[PDB]
Amino acid sequence: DIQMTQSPSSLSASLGERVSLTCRASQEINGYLGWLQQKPDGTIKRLIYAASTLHSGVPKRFSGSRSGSDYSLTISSLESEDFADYYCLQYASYPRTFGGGTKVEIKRTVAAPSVFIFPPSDEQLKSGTASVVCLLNNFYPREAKVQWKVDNALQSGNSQESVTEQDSKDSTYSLSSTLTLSKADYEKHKVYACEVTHQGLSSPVTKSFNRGEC
Amino acid sequence: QVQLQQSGAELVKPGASVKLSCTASGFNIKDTYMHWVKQRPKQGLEWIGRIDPANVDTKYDPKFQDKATITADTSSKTTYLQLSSLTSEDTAVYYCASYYGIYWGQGTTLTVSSASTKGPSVFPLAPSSKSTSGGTAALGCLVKDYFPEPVTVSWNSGALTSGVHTFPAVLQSSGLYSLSSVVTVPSSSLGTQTYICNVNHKPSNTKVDKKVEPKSC
Repeated sequence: DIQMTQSPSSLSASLGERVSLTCRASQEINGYLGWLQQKPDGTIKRLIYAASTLHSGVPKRFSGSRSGSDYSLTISSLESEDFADYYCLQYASYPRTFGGGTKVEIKRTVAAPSVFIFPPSDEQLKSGTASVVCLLNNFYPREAKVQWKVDNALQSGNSQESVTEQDSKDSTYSLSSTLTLSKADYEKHKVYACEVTHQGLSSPVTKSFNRGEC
Repeated sequence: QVQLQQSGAELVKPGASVKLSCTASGFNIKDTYMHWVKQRPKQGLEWIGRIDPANVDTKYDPKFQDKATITADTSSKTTYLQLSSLTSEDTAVYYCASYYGIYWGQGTTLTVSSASTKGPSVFPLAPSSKSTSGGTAALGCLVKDYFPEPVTVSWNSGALTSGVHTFPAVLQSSGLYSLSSVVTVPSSSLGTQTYICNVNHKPSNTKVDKKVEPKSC
């Protein structure tokens, strides 16, 4: 079974940038490779077939190349609607194999995150569960770091981060980190802090509150 | 135009089997034969197998043999992806593609879980923490312990769109889902504007509205 090694995995480019994606074959698939694209939310579209043959209607800013085992997809002018996922599909032999895929995101200047922290509601505590959330709004690049600390005690394996998709308008990101304790544990701790680390911040900022049920 | 119709979202229990369909409009399976691909949540595309009804041929990647079964009804221009002995590992999205992958269908979501349809529990992510108006504030709604997906979160019945962030759902250890819809609002409005989150969850037929107000927390 021929294996397609796609690279890179992630790529951040600016509008009008010339980008190139590569996919190397283990075995000689000689010409039998296609390029696909999956727009956010699901839609998949066949861009190129036969390594360099563009599907009718596919913009001329897309082209396919081959250098030995390496097959490349190249986009001349990176237009906004090119923010999607690309995969190389081998079809020389069965089974058909894909490439890991490349996620091309929009590049922009470093945006320091806006941080907020929310204590659990009284009504929730009544049901035992105590959820705590830390919101990091509109930041970039996506690489963040939320260290939950209760009474300075670093927390682990008790929080779930969730990242919003890059905003169309300003290309920023948003992250929600939810900490989950039990009304028992929760009520036995006072200070609940959230420490965020981002390259857009000189020092790791922290937001906290004291357990004072209101 | 000519496209690929795919079956609806499926929610099955671990152990059973499923049968997904894909119908072609215009072009038939004889000429444009089908491919079935899988894609686990936030992962890559995995080729499962394919069928060439004309030659009564069927291919499968070694990892799907026996576990997946593709059959095509010539008259209906419909192939069928059959998946047996389902486990959590099967929860994913499956797409059908025709000959040469010219056309791809919208994909059907399969969810394998032991859990059941449960309405969400909406809680307020109250503002005014270490503050009292002034500058920019943030509030939202915590939509937790619901199944299956998804939930639709509107703000003020669709009136407030700017600054709203409805994060992707997070699967919890209990097998239930949870998410948050935070909203960035001016701090000055915190007592002169009512913010309501309209959470809807069709599967349970739940429709709730949670009012988030400032608290000196």
